Amino acid sequence: ALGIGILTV
Amino acid sequence: MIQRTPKIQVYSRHPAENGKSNFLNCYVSGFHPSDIEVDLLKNGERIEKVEHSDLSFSKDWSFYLLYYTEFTPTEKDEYACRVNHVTLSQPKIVKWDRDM
Amino acid sequence: GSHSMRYFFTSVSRPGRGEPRFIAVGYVDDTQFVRFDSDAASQRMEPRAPWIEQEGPEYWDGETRKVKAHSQTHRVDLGTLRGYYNQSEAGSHTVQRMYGCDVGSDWRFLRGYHQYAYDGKDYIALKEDLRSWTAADMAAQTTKHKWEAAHVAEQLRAYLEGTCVEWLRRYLENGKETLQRTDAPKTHMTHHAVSDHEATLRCWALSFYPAEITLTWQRDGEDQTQDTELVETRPAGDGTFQKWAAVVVPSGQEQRYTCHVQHEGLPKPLTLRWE
Ligand code: NA
Repeated sequence: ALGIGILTV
Repeated sequence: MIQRTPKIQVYSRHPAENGKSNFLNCYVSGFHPSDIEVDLLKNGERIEKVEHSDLSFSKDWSFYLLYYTEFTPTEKDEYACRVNHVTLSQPKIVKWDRDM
Repeated sequence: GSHSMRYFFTSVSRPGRGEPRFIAVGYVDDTQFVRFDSDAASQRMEPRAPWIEQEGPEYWDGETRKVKAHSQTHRVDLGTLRGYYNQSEAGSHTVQRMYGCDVGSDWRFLRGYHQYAYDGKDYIALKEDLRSWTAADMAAQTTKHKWEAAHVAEQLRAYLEGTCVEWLRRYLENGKETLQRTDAPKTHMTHHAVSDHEATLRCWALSFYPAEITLTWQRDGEDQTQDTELVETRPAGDGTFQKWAAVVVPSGQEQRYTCHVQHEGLPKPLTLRWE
């Protein structure tokens, strides 16, 4: 399953 | 900007035997950017019944895709894959050679 | 015996032709199991392996929600990166992200990774300690500062060392037939004259899984690296892989040449000979 915590650069 | 040329391979899923159903694959790998045109040809004409894999990439960021169709090889029918990409000055045609 | 889960994301801008294209795929080892395409009709994360189909509605809803969030972040990224690099809108640009976890034979965590590229080049990546960043140029240093102030690495590490490994184990168990198999290569060599004085020798490996394999040619035991044409390992389309390596040799010398095949499915590495 996918992660969360993926922020914009 | 980085550009990398597709490496094109045309081949059958199983060893080819005339009159026996099989799959014809055109695998393109190692390319960048991802915009690419790929067609499978039968006797020089574009095959309409063609599927492809979902766009993915390797550890060095270069992309790969598999294009494929069910087919039944014969003696006379000639197959090929035609590919265009920004790194190619004209479309490139790679013929299927069953005797490799 | 060793295994990985990896997610691959690609976003491409298209100047004056609408929203960027966004494609996400997930793999266990060399077997794809999910996809999302922003251009497709469904707007859903979709199954691409039989053994993921049994996951219930909460899984598909949550995975769709998360993948759309990833899509939106990469959309914003393409604008931010154009500002960082002082680029115009005359051209298309590409962001890629890949992340995931490796486990060994015993399914215990080995290592994690989380990497980002812009226009085909490294941009920023988590280091092996999962506590710090490697930024490839000055624009990526700006991202590094922002991601340090926002404590991004701690969130990623918790996932990569924990959650990622737990789902990988689940998938390995549910897809055991497909995922915990090893298909040893069926091997042979072919010989074809290219003239009256040279022949192409091609060493084949077919019907193998996983994809990792080594094929090499020797002449009197000496490696022939610079003279070998080695093609990229390619999918058969049935869940197995193929690969070949060739050399062009003087006719009469075939018996000096041997092909060597290494694969985890082979109980011993194979040497194929012309005698
Ligand atoms: Na072109």
